[PDB]
Amino acid sequence: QSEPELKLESVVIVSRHGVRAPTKATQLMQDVTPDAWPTWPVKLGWLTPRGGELIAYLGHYQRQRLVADGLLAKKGCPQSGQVAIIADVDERTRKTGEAFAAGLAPDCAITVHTQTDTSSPDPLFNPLKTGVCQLDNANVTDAILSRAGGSIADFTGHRQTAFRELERVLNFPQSNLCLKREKQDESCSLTQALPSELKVSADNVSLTGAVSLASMLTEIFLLQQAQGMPEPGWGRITDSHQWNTLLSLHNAQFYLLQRTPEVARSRATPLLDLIKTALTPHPPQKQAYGVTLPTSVLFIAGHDTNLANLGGALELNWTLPGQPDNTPPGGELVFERWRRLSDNSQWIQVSLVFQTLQQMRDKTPLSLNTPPGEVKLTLAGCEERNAQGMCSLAGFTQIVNEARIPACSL
Ligand SMILES: [Hg+2]
Ligand SMILES: [Hg+2]
Ligand SMILES: [Hg+2]
Ligand SMILES: [Hg+2]
Ligand SMILES: [Hg+2]
Repeated sequence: QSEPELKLESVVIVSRHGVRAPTKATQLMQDVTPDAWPTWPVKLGWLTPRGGELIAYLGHYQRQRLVADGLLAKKGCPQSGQVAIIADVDERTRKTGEAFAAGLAPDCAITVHTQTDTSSPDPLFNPLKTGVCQLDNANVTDAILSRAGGSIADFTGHRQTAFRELERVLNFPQSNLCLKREKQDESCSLTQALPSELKVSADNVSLTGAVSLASMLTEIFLLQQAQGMPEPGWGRITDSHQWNTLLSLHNAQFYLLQRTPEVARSRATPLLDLIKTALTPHPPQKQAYGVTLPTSVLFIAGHDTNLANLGGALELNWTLPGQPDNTPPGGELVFERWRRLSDNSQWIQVSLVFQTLQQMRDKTPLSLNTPPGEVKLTLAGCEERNAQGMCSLAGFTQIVNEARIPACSL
């Protein structure tokens, strides 16, 4: 046989919460569709049992995968301080932490660590909102518009095919918003009825109108699907190409508001710092959250905004075959440090682990034989690499230090 030349030494998983009920149910939503939105089992913005199971599946799998890689024992509960789990203060992220622990080491008491004050935002998951740092308005306004080809109108103008597909699913033409149209001289259109304006403040960036509404509407259609509801979008979404076209509006909003470096770098700094420290070898010690780092496996329950920010900041671009959502619920940005046995040099690998939309629809159990999707990522800013295509620890450390915004560190 041929022995392993690389040995997995540390794992850091930044995961998006699991499938949850549509965070909202506004009046605008019922005005763009004559149909009735299907009710969910849990409260809005809360993780659903199905969501928790799906996450637990990923956990079962990572346990198997890490065992095969020898970082985790095949049996029993991992050693005290071998696996750490951190979660944003939200209900949905906290439960994603539990769901993942339960699947990684069932019956084992792995606590999920969060900010002590759960009624207040955790700066780790967004240093802007809690005033840790601010965005430079003018620079951010030009960066975002620049990414939009100069104007939001042109941006949307290039995605009308998708907007029309959405309108088709909503039967928007016979909607209240369209029917009570004050300018029924022109044809009905989401982008026209709801003009999208770019709003930039010190702690926040938003895109009103159809851009943000479609992002939310299309995602919900995805959530219904992943939740196994009878007929997502009222049985009007019948093929893969329609799923991709719809969710593209969702990815578009994030490409602009969450991946733009001028937003991503500041919003991703706290996590970059944590990830780097966790991936770098040094003397273990109770640190932020009462956790001990380094260790072996660190799992962080966050949001789609976080993975998108990290992608933007680290210049990591990906498309997930079989999954129309760029950063889907359960999706995991995985960082791994491998040590080359030859000279004991340190290396790091980044990938995106996700469940295809179908794997969520049929709630298919994962394991080495039936794995979730996976896309090995390349750091576009990394020069020093190994035969495996990974970035050196020094390269990655450099990429992190140059991308982070000192002013936004915790
Ligand atoms: Hg804790
Ligand atoms: Hg540490
Ligand atoms: Hg660590
Ligand atoms: Hg770790
Ligand atoms: Hg999403």
